[PDB]
Amino acid sequence: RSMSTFGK
Amino acid sequence: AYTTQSLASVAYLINTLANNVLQMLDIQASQLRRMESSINHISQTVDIHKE
Amino acid sequence: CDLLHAAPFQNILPRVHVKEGERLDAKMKRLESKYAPLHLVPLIERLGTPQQIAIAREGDLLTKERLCCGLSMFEVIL
Repeated sequence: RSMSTFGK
Repeated sequence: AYTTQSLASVAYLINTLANNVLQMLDIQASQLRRMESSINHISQTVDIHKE
Repeated sequence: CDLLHAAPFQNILPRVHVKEGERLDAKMKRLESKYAPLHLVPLIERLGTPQQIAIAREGDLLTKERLCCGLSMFEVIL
C-alpha cells in the first residue's frame, strides 16, 4: 500500500 | 379594411421578432451554463494539481 | 478526522453487532447495500461524464491517502 499522491 | 390589416400586420411583426429575441437570450443563458460547468472542471483540475 | 467523514462516501463501514443466527459476512454485505447509494465513485462512473469520472477518481485518491495511513516525519527529521 504505497501512496503515489505523496510521491511514493 | 386597410386599418384592420395594418393592425394585424404590426402585431405579427412584433410577435415574430419578440420570439426571436427570447430564443436568443435562452441560448445565451445555456452558453453561460455550459461555460460555468467547464470552468468548474478546470478549477477542480487545478485544485487536484496544487494538492 | 478528515478520513472519518470520508468513510461514508468511500464504502468504509465500522464493525456491526452480531446477534444469534447472524453472520457478519452475511450482515456486513447487507449493510454495504444500505449505504450503496452513498458510494461516490461508483455512482459517478454510472451517471457521470468521462471528465467528471476522471476528476472523481483523482479526488477520491487524494481523500483516502493521508500520511497517518502509513507515513511519518519525525524519524526523517532526526
